[PDB]
Amino acid sequence: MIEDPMENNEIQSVLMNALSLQEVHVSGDGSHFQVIAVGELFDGMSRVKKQQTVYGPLMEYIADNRIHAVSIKAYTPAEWARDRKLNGFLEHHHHHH
Repeated sequence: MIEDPMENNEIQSVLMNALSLQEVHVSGDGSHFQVIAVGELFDGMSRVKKQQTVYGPLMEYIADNRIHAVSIKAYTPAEWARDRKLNGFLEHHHHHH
């Protein structure tokens, strides 16, 4: 009484092992997928200090995952929509010096 294929469990296990929070979001398109960790713990941390301490653990796995583009960012639940509604996840690469 259970059947439904859907990977992304790898990045989920690595995301959780790296640093949980509450929820997970393995979004993407086809090649590059963004893994946003929902929760609150990292609700104030620096994007750098975050992605950093977040990459520290999932540094190797990704290093190899390089083959693709598995992004990661520990944010809130509303931070997502807002993020996706922003110009960073819905209009990244804007204005360059």
